[PDB]
Amino acid sequence: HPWEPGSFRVGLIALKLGMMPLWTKDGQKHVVTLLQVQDCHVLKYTSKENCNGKMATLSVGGKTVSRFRKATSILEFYRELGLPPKQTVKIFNITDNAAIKPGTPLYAAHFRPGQYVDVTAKTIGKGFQGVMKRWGFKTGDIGRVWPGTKMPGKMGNIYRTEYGLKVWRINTKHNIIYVNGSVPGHKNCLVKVKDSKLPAYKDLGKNLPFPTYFPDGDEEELPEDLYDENVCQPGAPSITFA
Amino acid sequence: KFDIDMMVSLLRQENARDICVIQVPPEMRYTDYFVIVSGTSTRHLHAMAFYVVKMYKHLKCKRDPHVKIEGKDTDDWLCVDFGSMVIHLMLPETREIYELEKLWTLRSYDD
Amino acid sequence: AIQKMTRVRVVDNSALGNSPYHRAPRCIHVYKKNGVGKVGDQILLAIKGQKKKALIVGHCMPGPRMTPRFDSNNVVLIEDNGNPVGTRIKTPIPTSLRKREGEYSKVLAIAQNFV
Amino acid sequence: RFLSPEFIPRRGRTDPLKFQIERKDMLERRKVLHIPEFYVGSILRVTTADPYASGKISQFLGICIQRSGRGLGATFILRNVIEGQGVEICFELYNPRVQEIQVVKLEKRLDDSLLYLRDALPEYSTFDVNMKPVVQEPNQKVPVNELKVKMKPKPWSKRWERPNFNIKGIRFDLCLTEQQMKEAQKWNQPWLEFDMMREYDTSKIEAAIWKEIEASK
Amino acid sequence: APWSREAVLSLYRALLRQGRQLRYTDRDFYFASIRREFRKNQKLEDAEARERQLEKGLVFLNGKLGRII
RNA sequence: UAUCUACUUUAUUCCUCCCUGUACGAAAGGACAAGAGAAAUAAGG
Ligand SMILES: [Mg+2]
Ligand SMILES: [Mg+2]
Repeated sequence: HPWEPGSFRVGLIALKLGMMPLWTKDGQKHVVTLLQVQDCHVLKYTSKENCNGKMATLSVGGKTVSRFRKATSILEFYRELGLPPKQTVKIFNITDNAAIKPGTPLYAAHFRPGQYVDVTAKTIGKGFQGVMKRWGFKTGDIGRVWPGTKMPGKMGNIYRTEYGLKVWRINTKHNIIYVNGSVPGHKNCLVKVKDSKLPAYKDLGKNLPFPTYFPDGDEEELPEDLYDENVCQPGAPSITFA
Repeated sequence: KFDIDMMVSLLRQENARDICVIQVPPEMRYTDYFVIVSGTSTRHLHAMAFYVVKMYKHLKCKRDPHVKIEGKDTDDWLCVDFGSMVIHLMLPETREIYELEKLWTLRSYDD
Repeated sequence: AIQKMTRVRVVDNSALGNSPYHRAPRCIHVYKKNGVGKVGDQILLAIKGQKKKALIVGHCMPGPRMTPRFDSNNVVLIEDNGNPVGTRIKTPIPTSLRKREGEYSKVLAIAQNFV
Repeated sequence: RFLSPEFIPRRGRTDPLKFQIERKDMLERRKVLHIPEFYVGSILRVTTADPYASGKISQFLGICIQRSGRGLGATFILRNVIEGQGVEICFELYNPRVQEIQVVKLEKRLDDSLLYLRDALPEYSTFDVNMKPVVQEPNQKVPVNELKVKMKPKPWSKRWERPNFNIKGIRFDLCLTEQQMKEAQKWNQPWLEFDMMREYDTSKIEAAIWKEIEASK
Repeated sequence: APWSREAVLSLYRALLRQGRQLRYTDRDFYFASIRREFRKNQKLEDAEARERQLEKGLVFLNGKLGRII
């Protein structure tokens, strides 16, 4: 289907490769995480009626992992589906208009430069930490400690989402996404990359390929690497502010 | 456009009391044109400041940044910087004590 | 970072700076919410029993990359109305004064050099 | 062969593909701009566009006193004193507002990092701004300039006397007592030179990187 | 006591010949500023300072540190 | 030297600028809102 105003599409699951700088045409650094898409695929579509949620859902998984190390219900699942098993399966809330058949590859060019994006991953676990590192500090008549009191305990190793991150550059060959700033998680961690929910960015799905990007469509194929307009590409002449 | 010719138009059209500009060479990477202009009083310098930012703002150059008048509260000095040029509205006594016309011609050859 | 109590190397042709004195000029207040001043902030300054506003021109802790880093806390005096006390500034001044919001155009007419 | 330090990764459990990508961009910049061989003693002059002037450029000259940073974001900080004032700038080698990096005087000092020049005499840190690039011959090793500098009095930036720094370009004999020397030999760590699990061998790394260099040609 | 005799008045008249080639500014305040650079300075000075001020007169003539327009 | 109870991952603000030196006033005066900025704090990385 074509894009309708108010529809949601699929996200991705990507490795966090690491960071590198990226200079814009105004001569400002932007630290950029690389996110490689490794063997991302759609695993199961559940409509809203069977979900009993508000919206339909796509289950999508990334990074092929050994068949010798999974529960047999999972191996039956992937056997019937016809795929090697992915490490993580994340679930996307999605409208009926975007529903790719289960078993289809998702690529890096599902996103395009200029698009803003939200990324969720487990934060780097710091193990048991005390109050000064965890919360950053250090009644009588109340004879008890309130719930949600800030005390020592296990820091990190929790899901956190960085909201509204600009996509600067995508590399179609190696399937890298180059996203602004910092993403939760260590290197080589799997992140869930969806389009941003921020209400300043809720209508710019006009130019994005709506079900997903299909190289199989063979229509006006993409270069090595899409750049955002403001990115100083490597190989461009050295920029002058005249 | 808003060139130094247009600045001469704005200041002689205002009848600025005293004019002296220096073409700053491109190495000394501050500006190109360094305008030194005096007036009658604080009302005069103030009003001709709001006049020249009025004419630059109203004139052209939307993509170019809006320009803030510096030193609105001080009496003797006033200064406004553009892309190519920077104007200094001051008093000729203030000019006598800060001797800017010597400096931007004698970069290491003065006191 | 030029906080309270920091010794300050005044770079001016001013009477207050180049006058000899038994106390080094040191900061008293920094005009930000946190008390940490960077290149292009105003501070109060104690020179010869006289508090005086001042403008930070380069410090010793590193900033962003392509900007310079000095081996002293160079500071230019200024008056309350905003025009500087000085007449010449000998030590080089970073061009990073140009972008910041505040009184900088007055000082950049005075510099011998620019770094 | 000279392979510039920014291509050699620090060891770590990151993925080699990320350095494949970085090296690809680094060589694509090295097409446009010529990045020369230079060490941590050499005198450089760098022309940069200014974000504050309208397309005017500038030149800074000094000593490269550190070559820190790996990958595309790698820097070098050069020092000079002018107007009786010490200045240093961290230059990013691949920031596209640099136009040329000319090597005035290619020379290697005794150390790998000359940060002690902040505490030397200012004559060891001053240079001519308009100094002429000295001509080197094409087929020769580099002149290793040794110059044990003279130090200003004791409250230094860091305790350069300590043997964790391994500073060679000091005339310590002029500016330190024998008692404080023997005190500084307390923090020796003599074993540290002899363990074989701390030694990061960049040899096969160099091989794959030189095939990255040749394959980009 | 200056660098020579003829050089001082030569640079003087040369600055005036640029003084008529001046284009944008108030040329009489310019000429009066040439006076105040030359009248109150070049009267009763030591023979060393004569050299330095005629050298800043040289540089002010050449205008490689900027030129008055 | 912790036995018991309780508990141990529930975005604001300042300044600048613009709109605008318009609205409103009749002169003095002089907006909002929304926008761009730069800061700072807190929260999360
Ligand atoms: Mg109770
Ligand atoms: Mg220290």
